[PDB]
Amino acid sequence: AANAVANICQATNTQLYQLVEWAKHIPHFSSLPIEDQVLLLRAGWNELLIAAFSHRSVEVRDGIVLGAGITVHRNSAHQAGVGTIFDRVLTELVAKMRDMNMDRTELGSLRSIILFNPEVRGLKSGQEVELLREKVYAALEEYTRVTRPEEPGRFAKLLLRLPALRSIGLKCLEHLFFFRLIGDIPIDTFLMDMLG
Repeated sequence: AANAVANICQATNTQLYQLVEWAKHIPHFSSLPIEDQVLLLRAGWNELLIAAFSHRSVEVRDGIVLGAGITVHRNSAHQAGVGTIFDRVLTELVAKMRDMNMDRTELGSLRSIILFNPEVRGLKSGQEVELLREKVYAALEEYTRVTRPEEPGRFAKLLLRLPALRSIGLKCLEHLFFFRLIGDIPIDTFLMDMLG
């Protein structure tokens, strides 16, 4: 009962389910075959999740928000053994998104680009995946054109977050599942449960 606080499994389950639901609600995603969908999600969930989280972590300092009440800080991350990736995320994404005042539709567009990846193996409708990504490209360029008419180089500046998300997404896969470690911090701060 003291470590029945593995509910975080169900929290991350909620998060993943919501990744799936987000993908499904992305235009033209549910139109392509199911095998392709599964392959795309399986190949992209890291970069997608870190993009969302890092965009959420703009309003906080030296931390990454993960969901309901979870906010991983730098100390906890370094203690988890992934302080490098944490700082990297904080510097090249959270910082960047904050400085650019990057909105949720731009983020949605970039994540749409990540999701629609024609380079993944076993893809049946590879070409179809590719010219949906190109649609996202055009739509995004139009968006940056009409929303930031005085920032002509903003499109490329959005697109430049992608290789960073790639490098970091490859460095995650020294798995940042190291924050299951939350599973036993609620209990530790429930032992020193006091001094309200």
